[PDB]
Amino acid sequence: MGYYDIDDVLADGTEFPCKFQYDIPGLGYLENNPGRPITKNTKLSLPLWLARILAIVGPVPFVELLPPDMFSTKVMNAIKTDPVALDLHSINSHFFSLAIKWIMLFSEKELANVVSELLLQRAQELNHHASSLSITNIATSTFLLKLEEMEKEIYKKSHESYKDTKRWMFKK
Amino acid sequence: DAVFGDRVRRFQEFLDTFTSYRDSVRSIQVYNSNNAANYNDNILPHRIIISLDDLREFDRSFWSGILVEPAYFIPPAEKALTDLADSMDDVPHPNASAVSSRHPWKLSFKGSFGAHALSPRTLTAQHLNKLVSVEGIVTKTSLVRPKLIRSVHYAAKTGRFHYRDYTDATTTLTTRIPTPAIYPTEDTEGNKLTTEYGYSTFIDHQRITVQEMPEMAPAGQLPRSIDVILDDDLVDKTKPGDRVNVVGVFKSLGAGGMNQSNSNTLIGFKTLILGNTVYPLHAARQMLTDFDIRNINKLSKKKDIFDILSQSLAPSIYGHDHIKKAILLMLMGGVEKNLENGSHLRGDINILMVGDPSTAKSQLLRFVLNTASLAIATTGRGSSGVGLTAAVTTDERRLEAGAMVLADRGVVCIDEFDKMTDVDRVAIHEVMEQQTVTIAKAGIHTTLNARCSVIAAANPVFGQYDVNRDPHQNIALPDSLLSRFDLLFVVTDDINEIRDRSISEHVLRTHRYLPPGYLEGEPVRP
Amino acid sequence: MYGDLGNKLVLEAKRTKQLYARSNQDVNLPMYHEDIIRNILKEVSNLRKNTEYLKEQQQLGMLDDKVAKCQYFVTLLCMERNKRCLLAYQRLRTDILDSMAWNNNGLDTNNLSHQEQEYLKEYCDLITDLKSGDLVDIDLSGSLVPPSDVFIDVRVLKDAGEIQTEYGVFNLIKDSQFFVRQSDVERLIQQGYLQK
Amino acid sequence: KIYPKLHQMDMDKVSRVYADLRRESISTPITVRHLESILRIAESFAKMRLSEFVSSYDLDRAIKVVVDSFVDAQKVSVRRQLRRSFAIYTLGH
Amino acid sequence: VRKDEWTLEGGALVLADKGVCLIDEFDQDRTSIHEAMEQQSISISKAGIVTTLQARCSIIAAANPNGGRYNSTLPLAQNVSLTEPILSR
Amino acid sequence: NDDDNTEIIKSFKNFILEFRLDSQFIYRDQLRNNILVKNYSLTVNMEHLIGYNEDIYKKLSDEPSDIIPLFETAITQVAKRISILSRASLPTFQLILNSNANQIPLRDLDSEHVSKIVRLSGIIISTSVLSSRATYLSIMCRNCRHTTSITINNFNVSLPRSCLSNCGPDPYIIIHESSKFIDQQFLKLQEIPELVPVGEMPRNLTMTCDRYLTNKVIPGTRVTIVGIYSIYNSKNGVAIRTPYIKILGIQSDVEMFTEEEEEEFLQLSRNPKLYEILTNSIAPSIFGNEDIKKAIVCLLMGGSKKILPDGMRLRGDINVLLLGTAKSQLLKFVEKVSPIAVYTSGKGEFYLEGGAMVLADGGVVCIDEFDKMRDEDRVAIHEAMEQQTTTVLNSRTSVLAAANPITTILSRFDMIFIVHNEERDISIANHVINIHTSEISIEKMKRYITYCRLKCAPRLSPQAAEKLSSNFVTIRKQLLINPITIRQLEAIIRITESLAKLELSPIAQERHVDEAIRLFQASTMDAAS
Amino acid sequence: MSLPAHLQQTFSPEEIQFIVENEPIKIFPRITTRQKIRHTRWQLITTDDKALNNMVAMRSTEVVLWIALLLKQQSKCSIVAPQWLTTKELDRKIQYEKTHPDRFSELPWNWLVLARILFNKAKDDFHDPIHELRGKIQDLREIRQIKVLKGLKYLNESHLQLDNLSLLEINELRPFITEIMDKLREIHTASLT
DNA sequence: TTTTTTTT
Ligand SMILES: Nc1ncnc2c1ncn2[C@@H]1O[C@H](COP(=O)(O)OP(=O)(O)O)[C@@H](O)[C@H]1O
Ligand SMILES: [Mg+2]
Ligand SMILES: [Zn+2]
Repeated sequence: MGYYDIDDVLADGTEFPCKFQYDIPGLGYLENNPGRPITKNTKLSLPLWLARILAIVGPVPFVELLPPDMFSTKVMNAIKTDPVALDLHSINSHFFSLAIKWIMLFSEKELANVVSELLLQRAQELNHHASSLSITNIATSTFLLKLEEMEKEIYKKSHESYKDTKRWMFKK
Repeated sequence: DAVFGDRVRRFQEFLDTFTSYRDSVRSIQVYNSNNAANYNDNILPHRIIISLDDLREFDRSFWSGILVEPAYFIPPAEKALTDLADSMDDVPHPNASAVSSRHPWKLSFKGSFGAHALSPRTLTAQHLNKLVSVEGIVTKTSLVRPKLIRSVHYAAKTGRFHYRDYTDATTTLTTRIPTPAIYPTEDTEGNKLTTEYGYSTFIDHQRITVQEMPEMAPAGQLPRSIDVILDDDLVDKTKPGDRVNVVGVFKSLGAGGMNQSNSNTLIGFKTLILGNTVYPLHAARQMLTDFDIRNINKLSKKKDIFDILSQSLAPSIYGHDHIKKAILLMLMGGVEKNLENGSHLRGDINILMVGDPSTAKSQLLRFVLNTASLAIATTGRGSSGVGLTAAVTTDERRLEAGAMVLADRGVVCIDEFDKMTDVDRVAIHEVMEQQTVTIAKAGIHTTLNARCSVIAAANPVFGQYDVNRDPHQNIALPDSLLSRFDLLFVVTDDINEIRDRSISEHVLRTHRYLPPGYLEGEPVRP
Repeated sequence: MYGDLGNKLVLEAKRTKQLYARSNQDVNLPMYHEDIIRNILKEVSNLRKNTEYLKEQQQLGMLDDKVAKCQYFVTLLCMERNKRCLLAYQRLRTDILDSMAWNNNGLDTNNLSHQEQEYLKEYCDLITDLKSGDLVDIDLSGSLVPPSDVFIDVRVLKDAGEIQTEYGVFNLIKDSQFFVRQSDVERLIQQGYLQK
Repeated sequence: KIYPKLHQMDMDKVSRVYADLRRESISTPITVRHLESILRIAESFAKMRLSEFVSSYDLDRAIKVVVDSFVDAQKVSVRRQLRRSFAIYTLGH
Repeated sequence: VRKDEWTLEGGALVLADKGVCLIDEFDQDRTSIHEAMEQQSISISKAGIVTTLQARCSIIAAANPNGGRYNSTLPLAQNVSLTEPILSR
Repeated sequence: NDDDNTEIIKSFKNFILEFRLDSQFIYRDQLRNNILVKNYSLTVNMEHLIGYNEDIYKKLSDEPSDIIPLFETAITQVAKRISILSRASLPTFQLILNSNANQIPLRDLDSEHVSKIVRLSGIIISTSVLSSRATYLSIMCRNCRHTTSITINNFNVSLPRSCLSNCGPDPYIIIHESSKFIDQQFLKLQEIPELVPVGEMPRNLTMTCDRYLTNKVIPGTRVTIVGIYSIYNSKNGVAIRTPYIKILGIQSDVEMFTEEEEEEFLQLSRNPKLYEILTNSIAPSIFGNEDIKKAIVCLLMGGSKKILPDGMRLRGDINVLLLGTAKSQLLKFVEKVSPIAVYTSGKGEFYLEGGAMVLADGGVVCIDEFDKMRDEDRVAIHEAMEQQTTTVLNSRTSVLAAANPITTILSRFDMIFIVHNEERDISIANHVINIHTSEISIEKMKRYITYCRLKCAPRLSPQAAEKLSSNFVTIRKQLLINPITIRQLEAIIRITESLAKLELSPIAQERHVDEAIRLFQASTMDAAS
Repeated sequence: MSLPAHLQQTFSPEEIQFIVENEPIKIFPRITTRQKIRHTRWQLITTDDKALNNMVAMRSTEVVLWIALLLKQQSKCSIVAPQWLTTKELDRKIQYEKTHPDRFSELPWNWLVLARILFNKAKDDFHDPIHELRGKIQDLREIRQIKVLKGLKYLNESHLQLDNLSLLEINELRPFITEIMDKLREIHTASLT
């Protein structure tokens, strides 16, 4: 990821459920109440960019990352059952990149395997759609709608490549 | 055949993989056995909900076969389940009927259907012969009804029993030669038979119409609906107007015009969903966990917890703390005694406030409605005396159930009750007082439970309650009805600059509320 | 939270990036969100004041080892997050400005911040410095499309009068067509006078 | 066969006449529907004499007829005042 | 709408196609005229089939003022019961 | 015979695999793409087929019922050849046609057109629900148990009566499980209103579509259709057979914001007098009525609806009351420009629902005269608007009240309003003359308003909060020394939200409060009348 | 920025064209530049000049493709069809493809682009019926695309082996394949501690 | 449609 990567910044903006392991004062503003002091075991969802570092530092870290819904057992079950049908966009805009960030934060091999599967399976149909140039179908429309931001970007790129190929090839 | 037995043993292996299924089966078997033991005077049905994901993981091939070709996988699966149960089951001293019962074990699935998940409108012929699930609201629930499946017959003069089973499209996923549906009258040898009812086995057949969700219903389109053949335990698991998701095998039937007798042959085959399991969708009944019960117990330890709970109610609304407490008690209701002689002792509370326009009394009733477990919302003009209590309907002529009949053990609320027609008010009198409704119109004498709690709202006779004038002057309702009714809360507006500013700030902060996820300019969706 | 304003700013940056990319033709960049930047800067200044007061309290030693540790670290992290957001937005605008410079300037000032306008002017100066001197023989600002066609027929889209050429003169007369080598009139085509 | 053609030059006088009628309605209620009725009945006048071009006389008869149909309103209230106001618009020529 | 089978039939107002619709004795008829006068067409959703029938026909009306001898006092509209929209159209 | 059918199939295969224009096998590519999206169906232009060879087109016209299935089989074979590697299944493909030739009016259709590929158009009046059609069947013989199957087409068969390896009169039976079926709809079409002869009932006719042609349109939609004039022996006259049409193809006569739209809306916001431009833009023909224009803007913009954690919701739909045809034109314009609206001045297969007002949701609901409107009594509107509400009205729409002729419903409605320039009257007369013989487009306001209400959600600023509190308490105290209650305060707050939403400010401003109270007073002064 | 985004990580079809024209090709000159032992000269730089100044009418020779096209735009040159561009050759390649579904045929790395160019500006030279050649090329394209999809089915982090895939197809599929490989590698690496 | 208690 690039320090000036828009998508990276936006993904880092996304917050995750977390819980404190210390009762720090003068931090209630995190709870939108600067007057109040943070308490130990305080279940708070925090920005990824922040939550990450807070998890790193602390030994007992100052905060714990709770298992987010996007990586809930239900989510993996749905992924394994049917990757394509899954509306990754609904569960999150930047699900993939954030999953990679999670795996980097915690080396969760099974999660990586599931993500790799999902990626390949959905990429197959993404390529099918992008190649099916119209000489906006509803099927590819819904596939796009379920498409994630990164998936959307790659689809746009591939579709443009195919469009240029056709344009230069069929036409002078 | 060979594939069928192979699938049977494969599902046996699957069951072995997750003892939880076998553990639940044993719990069912032991539970029913102990129920039968010492019956001073319900039995768990032989059915299991196997997690679909478990199958997908243990053997993706079998899982896919089930989802796509249920007619060829579910049968052997349930066969294996029944065999495992029986072998594992003790089945001690089974009754003669139990011997002939052959009561098998059914299967069911939970969640993770993916594409197979659908909706009545989104259903498609392609899905035919594939296990699928859909969601909708139940309508036109057909009545329960028995259905012959076996015709146990005793061969008199020979001392023997010759049973015959019966086939139907609904009964069996796979297509089979239809049974003649004729009771064996005489033995194939020639000895006359006798229909040994009871020993012969029957099943409960039900038909229901689940329609697409009106919320999902596209504009200018009548919501499509599909029928589900509920059977056995599945029968009577719902009723009309029940938003529910069901799982079944979407199946085709009939000749669809293909029959020679058909002349036009411009018709299509009939289709149905042999529901295997039904999942009711309240979105009701609240749920509790031991941790929550302990929290409640500790909370009761708090002294003024009554006050805390009352304040928790209508937090948006301000100033009616006493009315909030009254609503709290009402929701708690009280004890309704009923003497052995038969006398009925109302234990329910009724709450009503005469208030100025925009007093939020209507808003307060709205809050009580939504928070209530089971409530009935209506209004003076919008309500009808028969519509509120009951209306004799031509249907044999039946009796339509009014609001009071609905939510009989729940609560009810009325807006602008003062505006209610006095005839319907005297209609209410009996409902509320006797806690029951009786109708003898159209030559139909009837009596109905009517113990639902009632919380009306009204504006004074003069719009603004004149404290100078008598409450009787300010109240159009007869004192009998008032005395009939429980708790009169006269709420009056006042220009108390301090109080006016208090509520102004309250409402301003209310409008300033922020969804934690959302921000400024982001439209939604002590 | 402090990061909310940066999130809004980066959302605007993403929107403008998609604006430029989706539109095949070059699009003038949107207005600089001076208000949002000023608000974020005010937040940063407030965080600076908070850090200074936190150091003061550390000299007071009010549970500094843990409380001041955490508070200082979180303040620094929020400030860094805001820094990154502002940097990303500004860099995206800078890159689009560079694209504009290369595309046309080598060949909407109000929307640009005065710093942005100065930077764009400097970038144009730099480009003209590059194409001037060594490597001048090739026109870096020239089209990146390969010159497949030696000769192209062209119809003057907009009349502009006669124009000069190394060895000729072209009379730009509305609805008049010319058959001339592509290279000679490529600049005019880029200027929109010439069609096809 | 007959499809009257409205006389724009005359329709200017029609405009100012309708404005006068509006003023008097404010004095004591005309509508654009009245203008359209005047136009339609002028066309009908043209048709009765097989005129595919509406003439000023068609418009004069239309004005008189529509003004009368307005007069039928409010007899004892204003009939006399309306009569005095429109004696030239409806009967004057 | 009646079985032919299942079929609809038009109405007298519809039957009037550029033809004067003589009528008098001025309910449902009133709203039918309303829709007719506003636009010379007849909308209908009978049997859940929304559609319109362009009458495009002239109309002629007659009646007794307020069901009695005309009254010079009170305006013509007051001398009748027709809604002002009806009168204007 | 079968050889000739194979020859026709080969000819169509050659047409598909060879028909090329310029340098593109348009049909080959189209088939490949349609397969790529799993849309197993091809569309063919008749002109193209004629160009390839007139003979095939003519043969098709002669016997469409049989030729078409052969063409679909050819399509299937070509699809298999191009999408699945040979020596290394697909369903029958739907064939779609487009003649684009001279039409035939619905009424004109008669015996002459029987079995002929017809080309026509109309407006679809109704749409049935899809039904099963057995493309393929699995068939068991009842006694000897001989397996077999049938492949049926949706053109021009019945279960065989003979054993085919006495066994019985019809020993065969259907195995629904192995059998395969498709979807089939039924649509009814009426002649174009124009096409209707003088003072004649509009003729009507019924069709059937299947495969991908299913669910392609909705009732009340003008469309042009191509199909074979067909007749079926309805079970419902001697030698009289019911005529229908098999839909070969459909074309729609009538047939979200991009970067440009959002940019335009942003620039509109950049404008300082944008609100003033709007007010100038609503019903320009209705000169004056400035407060009316302002209230129209507010109502069109709605308000920041909020749901409290306790659950109780804050309404966002403002409701305005107005008090001849001037207001009628105003409401007509409002509904025209409104993204969604319901205009009605009070005049207003076994299924029943709520009244017309119930069906209205979102958008707006306008009524020219409440003083005239009394259907279902006021109380229905009282509930439907105050509460936004088996018999529950789950609708949420702003109500634009208006009544030229002269309480509780006034307490319900948020704003209240009423309503000589002779020169504008002259101008209007001249406009009528011409037709008989800032500025912003209605569509532009529609898009802008919907975009804003979709994206914005203003919030009262704290300073605005104190201003509102002080203003309300001061008004009430002034009333005391001389009624404004929480209803009016909520109305003012929602007006302020509407103003901020116009400015797209995520937060409000005391400017919005000032303007909102100014407007609300206008309702107050009218309320005085 | 000095390079448009669409050019950032690939070549547009036009660049593919250009690189193709950089190649030589058989041609039959209709002019005789070769001056007899008994004058304007080319004198090129990026390519040979010896041949150009020795053109002899109806004498086969090689020239860089773009020069050949320049002359062909005039009547003064004729472009000799490459041998692989022959009905026999195309049929043989098709049969090989059907014989070896796993593997691609050994077509010239620039077969698609070269064929398109010749078809557009060399229809006359082609001895075989041009329509048949276009059709066979299209069929080869279809088969190769199908095999491309089959190979995509096995996309993996480790590596890929396109083998005989043509340059045009490679440029067509560059972005998708590269991006997918990048994401997969990112995921797997993140899994690594 | 017409006649018809009965309820709404
Ligand atoms: N004391 C109060 N606290 C909070 N809100 C109030 C209060 N009094 C009035 N309101 C507001 O006034 C609005 C209108 O009240 P409403 O339910 O119409 O009163 P009523 O039923 O007396 O007409 C409600 O939305 C409510 O929020
Ligand atoms: Mg109320
Ligand atoms: Zn047989």
